[PDB]
Amino acid sequence: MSLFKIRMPETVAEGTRLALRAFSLVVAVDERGGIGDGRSIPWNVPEDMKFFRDVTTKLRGKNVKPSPAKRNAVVMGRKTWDSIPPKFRPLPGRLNVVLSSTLTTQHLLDGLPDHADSIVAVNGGLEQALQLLASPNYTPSIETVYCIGGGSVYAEALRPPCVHLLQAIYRTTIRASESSCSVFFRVPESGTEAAAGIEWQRETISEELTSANGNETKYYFEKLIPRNREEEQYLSLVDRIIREGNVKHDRTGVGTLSIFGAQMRFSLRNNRLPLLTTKRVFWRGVCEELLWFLRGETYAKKLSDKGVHIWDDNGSRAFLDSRGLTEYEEMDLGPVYGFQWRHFGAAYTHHDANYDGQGVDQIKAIVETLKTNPDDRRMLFTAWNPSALPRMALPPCHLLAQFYVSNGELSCMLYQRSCDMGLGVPFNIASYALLTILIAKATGLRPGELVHTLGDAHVYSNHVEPCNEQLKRVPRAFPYLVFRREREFLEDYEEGDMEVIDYAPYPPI
Amino acid sequence: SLFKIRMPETVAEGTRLALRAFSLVVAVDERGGIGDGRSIPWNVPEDMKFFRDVTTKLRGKNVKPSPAKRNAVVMGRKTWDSIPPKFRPLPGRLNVVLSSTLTTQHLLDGLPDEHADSIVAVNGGLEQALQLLASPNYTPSIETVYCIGGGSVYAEALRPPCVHLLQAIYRTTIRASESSCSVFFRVPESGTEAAAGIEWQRETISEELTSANGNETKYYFEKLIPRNREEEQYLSLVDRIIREGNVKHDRTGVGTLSIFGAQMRFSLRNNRLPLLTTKRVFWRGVCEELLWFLRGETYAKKLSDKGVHIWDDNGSRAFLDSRGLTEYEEMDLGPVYGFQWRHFGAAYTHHDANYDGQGVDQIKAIVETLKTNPDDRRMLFTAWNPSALPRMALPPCHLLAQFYVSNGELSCMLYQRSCDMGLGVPFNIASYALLTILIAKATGLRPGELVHTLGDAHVYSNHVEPCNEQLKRVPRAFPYLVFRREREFLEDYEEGDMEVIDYAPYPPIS
Ligand SMILES: NC(=O)c1ccc[n+]([C@@H]2O[C@H](COP(=O)([O-])OP(=O)(O)OC[C@H]3O[C@@H](n4cnc5c(N)ncnc54)[C@H](OP(=O)(O)O)[C@@H]3O)[C@@H](O)[C@H]2O)c1
Ligand SMILES: NC(=O)c1ccc[n+]([C@@H]2O[C@H](COP(=O)([O-])OP(=O)(O)OC[C@H]3O[C@@H](n4cnc5c(N)ncnc54)[C@H](OP(=O)(O)O)[C@@H]3O)[C@@H](O)[C@H]2O)c1
Ligand SMILES: COc1cc(NCc2ccc3[nH+]c(N)nc(N)c3c2C)cc(OC)c1OC
Ligand SMILES: COc1cc(NCc2ccc3[nH+]c(N)nc(N)c3c2C)cc(OC)c1OC
Repeated sequence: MSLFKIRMPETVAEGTRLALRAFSLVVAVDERGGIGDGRSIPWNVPEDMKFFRDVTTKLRGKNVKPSPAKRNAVVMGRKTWDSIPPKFRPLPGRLNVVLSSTLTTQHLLDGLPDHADSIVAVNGGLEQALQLLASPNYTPSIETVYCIGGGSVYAEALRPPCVHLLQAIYRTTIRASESSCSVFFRVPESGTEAAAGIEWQRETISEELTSANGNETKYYFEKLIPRNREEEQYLSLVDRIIREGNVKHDRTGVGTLSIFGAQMRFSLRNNRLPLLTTKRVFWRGVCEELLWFLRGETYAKKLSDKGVHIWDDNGSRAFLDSRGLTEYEEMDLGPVYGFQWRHFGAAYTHHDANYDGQGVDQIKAIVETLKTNPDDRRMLFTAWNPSALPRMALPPCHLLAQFYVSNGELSCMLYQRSCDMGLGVPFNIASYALLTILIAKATGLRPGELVHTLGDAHVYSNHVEPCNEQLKRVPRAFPYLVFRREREFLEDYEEGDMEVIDYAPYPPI
Repeated sequence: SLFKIRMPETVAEGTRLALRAFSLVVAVDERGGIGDGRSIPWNVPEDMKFFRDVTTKLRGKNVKPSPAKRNAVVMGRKTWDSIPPKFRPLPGRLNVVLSSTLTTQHLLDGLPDEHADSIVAVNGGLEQALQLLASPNYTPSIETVYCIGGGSVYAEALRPPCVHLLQAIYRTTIRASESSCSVFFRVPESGTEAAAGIEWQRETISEELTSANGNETKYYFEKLIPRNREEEQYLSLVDRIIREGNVKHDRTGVGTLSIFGAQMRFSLRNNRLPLLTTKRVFWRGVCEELLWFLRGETYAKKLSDKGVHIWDDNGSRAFLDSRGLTEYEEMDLGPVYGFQWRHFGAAYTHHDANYDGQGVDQIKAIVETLKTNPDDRRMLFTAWNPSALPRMALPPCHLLAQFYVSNGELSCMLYQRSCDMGLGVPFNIASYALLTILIAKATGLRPGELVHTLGDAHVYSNHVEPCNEQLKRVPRAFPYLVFRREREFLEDYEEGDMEVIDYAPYPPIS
């Protein structure tokens, strides 16, 4: 069963090679927005120093010791490096990236010593640095990148192409003011040319604190984030369902609030992955299940074994019996999803039987069509097989997708009949994002947009309370998907082959 | 007979007698006053002329008004009384008078001595008059209906249920201020409460004119229409495609501007039929094809013999041969659309073969579920069959529909993979409007909403210039579907059974 597989083309890698790495930015400014005199930092505020060290050293997981394996990186201009006393450099617990056209890596090591490799020089600007940090050697070993700046470096961060990779701004405002500030830092206001389409929202602001520096200086911290309209689509819909939805009751008898017919878009460009930030999504499961679908797999134990239990309840003897499927071996789910994708209309017996070259192979057909006739409007697959329906543990929710090509980009539309806004929808968004990414790789195209179409969009009545809390969260920027390695056939791709980078969801509640 | 779907015994709880679409004609002062209770306070002959002309004239070239094809004017009794006996009835128009006292045989009399049968008394308000003018008796003869008023009639015209049938308002403003006016008329402004969710817009306004009554009385005309948000929604999509769409090319190699993924909604409530007004839709064709779909038919000759030729190219000996279908006889389209709806997955041989009981009857199941468990989330039928595809003349374009129930109303969603905005789309909107209306009747629910999902929504390159001219047009209101008779079985509906009322679309784009 090898000639029934999808062969990936020679241009599989350049499809999804990460051009630039996503970064955050950390800065201190006065009320006039000035950042320094061009070689030194004017003010002395120890509480800003503590914040700076903390935001740039600490890692996502709790109590995780920074190490070559997993650490943060700080990127700085040469003059900023010079402003730090040689005794305190390199900054401990972080990878020091220094921008200079006159100083090499080894050259920086001269200066003060006297460890491992905590210093790298880059001949170029911030783009070149983010480019280097995009390579396997730094992705995903380096968890978060911070631009600790220098005027010209901040200047480069705040304009294309870099500004579109800027995920957060951690700004300290010092309430002093003087002539001595020559270099400046200003965040572009919403809807201006300098903003290049981005709309900076305020995530948090601290109360005004006083600095114990002898000068009684006031200061405060702000975290700014780039407005995530895509996730707001989703949040809006949830809010509309609670406010205006109809009370319905699904098969069990559980209450639900329901709206009918809706549509959402998500950009897949430049490695961008629409994993929701207001509530963490179980990505590993998303990844494992799609690959399981793609393979035409119908044995749930293959997911259960890899620690993915989303199909556990639907695969039990108890449930299968209650669907009259009394002859299915436990975890055998019948001709569901993947089977219809790769073997449409094929007669089903048991999971472990051979189904090679049986039924219609819709995925393969689409892959072949995209490569030859990209303008084709029949490029779509479905899992809604009325004949097979009774033989399935469960009817498909996401039952149809159509692909579309424009300017060498692959868009895909998914139609979902029943969409649980709490769990299904976030999961399925990621799922079809991955599919579209993979299919694009398989056809030598770039990812485009994912369009989601919803039928009965519902929120569960007891979920209303949790959901209302989540509505008061401002969506954060989406993470990115990169591939550790490629594989010769499509069906050979494993979860470990790909990595989700810069995923910073909110905590549970 | 046997494998067909039996219609319910009754009309769905809440359904309504068909109401006619009307325009309102009025003369007001700047304070909004229309009269003193029993007469008009001012003398402005130029308004009399405008009133005669707007209510008398028909749509054609020089079509003399006759009992065969004419307009109607609905008025209150007091208004009738105010018109001096020697001018009743108003020539070239059906005169509909509202009165609980006076009958047809009462008003006539009334007049000098010698007689017109262009009069009918109605014992009820404007609603009853609009009901009456929707009768099989009146819908041939009566082309446009005018509300020429009386304060009480205008009031009724401006509130639900009547206000929703108001296609236009022809207001004459007389620039006198008169204290004695005790009866008033205000057109409610967009966004306000009295507007009741209607957005009134000025279509035209005359320059200020002076009357020749020898008082230099200033006056002006304006036409006010309700905004058709839903056709605006379609047009904006068309306009967005032209402005932002990508250049693409169909199978033949013809140019298109296209966009991917869009969604439109249309209301079907009380059998409102979203037939687009800015370019005439071929309704008869839409109707015949749908009933053809519902019956599970696959023989296009059944369609082309009813003078409906949409499937002609796709049915020819030459075309079937090119799709590899050397076995099908001319016009045998294979297991397409209707076949999949009523026999999903059945082996196909020929159009004339018996298919009873074979495959899956998706419609019959959907109908059944709606009747018993309407919160169900599996009430959808697909024509997209990957097994059957290569045996079809054409793969389905509109390929999936989901049903939904809420507040005793049946809504429906349509997925369409390829969307031509000029011809295919407005046609399909009407197809699924009708379907949802029929399925509602079949399951005893009243019609709800049609949601339309578009895949590859496109406009043809050559069709760009004509579209831009259409885009400049202001949308008129949507017509209504009236079933003039009923059937025992859903499959038994002929096109003749249903009448579309008040569909007045624009002439062909020049
Ligand atoms: N307020 C704050 O928290 C904050 C933070 C950081 C820094 N600062 C202040 O900002 C001031 C320094 O600002 P600045 O803009 O003058 O200096 P800078 O950004 O720190 O350094 C600029 C240097 O970086 C290198 N560089 C920049 N772009 C390059 C490119 N495209 N290709 C190759 N090399 C490139 C060049 O070094 P080579 O000449 O060696 O090639 C250039 O001279 C200092 O006063 C510092 O204290 C303030
Ligand atoms: N400026 C203009 O464009 C314009 C146009 C027309 C009229 N007007 C003026 O408006 C004034 C009259 O206004 P109005 O409201 O008092 O009179 P109206 O609307 O013309 O007539 C009211 C009468 O119509 C009948 N009617 C109305 N609703 C009915 C219902 N629901 N069921 C049964 N019968 C119904 C009743 O007659 P019965 O008592 O017999 O039952 C009622 O008394 C006059 O001054 C007239 O000149 C102005
Ligand atoms: C704490 O260690 C030190 C760090 C620095 N770096 C400059 C400096 C200071 C505050 C800062 N604060 C923020 N928010 N962001 C920065 N990018 C930042 C930088 C870049 C300079 C020092 O010498 C004055 C020093 O030793 C005290
Ligand atoms: C049609 O001829 C006549 C009509 C009327 N009816 C009142 C009247 C007057 C102006 C009007 N003007 C407009 N814009 N619309 C009307 N609805 C209207 C009506 C309803 C009264 C008449 O006697 C003075 C008369 O004979 C000249």
